[PDB]
Amino acid sequence: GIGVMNIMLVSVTERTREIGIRMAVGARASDVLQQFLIEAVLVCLVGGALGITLSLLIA
Amino acid sequence: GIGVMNIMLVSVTERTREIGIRMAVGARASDVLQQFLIEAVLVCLVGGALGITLSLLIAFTLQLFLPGWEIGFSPLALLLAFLCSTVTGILFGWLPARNAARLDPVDALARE
Amino acid sequence: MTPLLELKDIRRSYPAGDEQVEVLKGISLDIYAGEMVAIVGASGSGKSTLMNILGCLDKATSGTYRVAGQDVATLDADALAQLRREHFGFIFQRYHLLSHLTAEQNVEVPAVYAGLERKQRLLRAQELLQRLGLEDRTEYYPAQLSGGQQQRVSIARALMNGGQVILADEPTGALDSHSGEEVMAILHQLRDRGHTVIIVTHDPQVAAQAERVIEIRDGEIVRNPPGWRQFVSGFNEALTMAWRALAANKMRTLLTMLGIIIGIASVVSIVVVGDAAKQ
Repeated sequence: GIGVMNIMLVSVTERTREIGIRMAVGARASDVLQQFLIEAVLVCLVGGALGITLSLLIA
Repeated sequence: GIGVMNIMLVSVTERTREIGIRMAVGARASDVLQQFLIEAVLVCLVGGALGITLSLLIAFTLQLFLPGWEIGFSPLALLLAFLCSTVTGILFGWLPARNAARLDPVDALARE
Repeated sequence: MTPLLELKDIRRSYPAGDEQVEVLKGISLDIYAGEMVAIVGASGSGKSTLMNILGCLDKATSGTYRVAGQDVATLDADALAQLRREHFGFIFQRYHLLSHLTAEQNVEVPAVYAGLERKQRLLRAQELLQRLGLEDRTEYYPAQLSGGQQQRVSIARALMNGGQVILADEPTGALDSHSGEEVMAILHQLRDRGHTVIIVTHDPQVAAQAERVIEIRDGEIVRNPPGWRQFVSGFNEALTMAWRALAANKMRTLLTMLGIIIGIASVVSIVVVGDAAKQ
């Protein structure tokens, strides 16, 4: 799961100008960490749902 | 190791215009698959070298704990691990760079 | 009366050779409502950086730039952003917007930081779009949109804040004088709406449109001739934003999620099976 961090890092790295337009509309510095981390853990949870699903399939 | 394929896919995706300038200098469609897959398996092998290195570090680490438990090198397993890193490397890097080989220089350049 | 802005002797300076350079020097400026001020001057004069003062991007550590009589030096930068929602509605030549969002969303964004019901401000945004004369374009990606319309989206985006103060990077320079000066006429409408607006340009010609050119050089003007609610709304709205960001890379998302899935599925797998044989 660790490389997912690298993935998100890349994604945000792509978002650099998007980061700028978001700060441009007065986003709090916390807010990007908010949305991004929430998206990441979101992926973790949906992958956890499909994951447990497949695990039950194995069951 | 599978996500490394995703990583390389991203990297090549970034290289799109670079892909176009490389096709612009008359590169064979095979050649991109060549260099990219070679770089990927390269990462697999250097990571296999540092990996086996750390594994040996763990080995001496277990020499440090000897309740009669004994270390024993298995070089055939070492080389099998190497070849395994290799085949996983080609396994991951093959398809995306194949899709890269599919690509036209035209779209790889004119696109903005 | 007292001008809503008071830039007196404010100046920035930034390090080079481990010493700050004269990007700016002490300048006296005052601004009323409804102003349509040009920022004529040499490129790289820091008049852009001066606009960054106007954007309150950084404290100048000099002078007292009294926004509505309140100096920038006192307020939090986050409070400055609160001022931005309270006032500022910036617009650029490059019409920067998410490729992700539909234009309605691209206008939707600034008020997201405000605490407000989505549907209401969506209706307001639709009003802003009809103000742009745009309606059919609402669902389109900006890439699907013509650039002048995209700039219109930047305008409505400014408008959702009420557009009380508006900086403007090269409003017409990205495109034709037709739609360009047209949008400039809309700027005249907002001037008629009485909101303060301030274009920036090194070009006198487009500056002719403005009611108040001001030229700066060598760091000084050579002349002046006239809530947890958004956290949960963050949860669901950025849930949608997440779905869109994944839409940007469904395949990468696939490999990623699969990397998760095989992992956890294997977790519960080996745990349960080993536990069972153990039983």
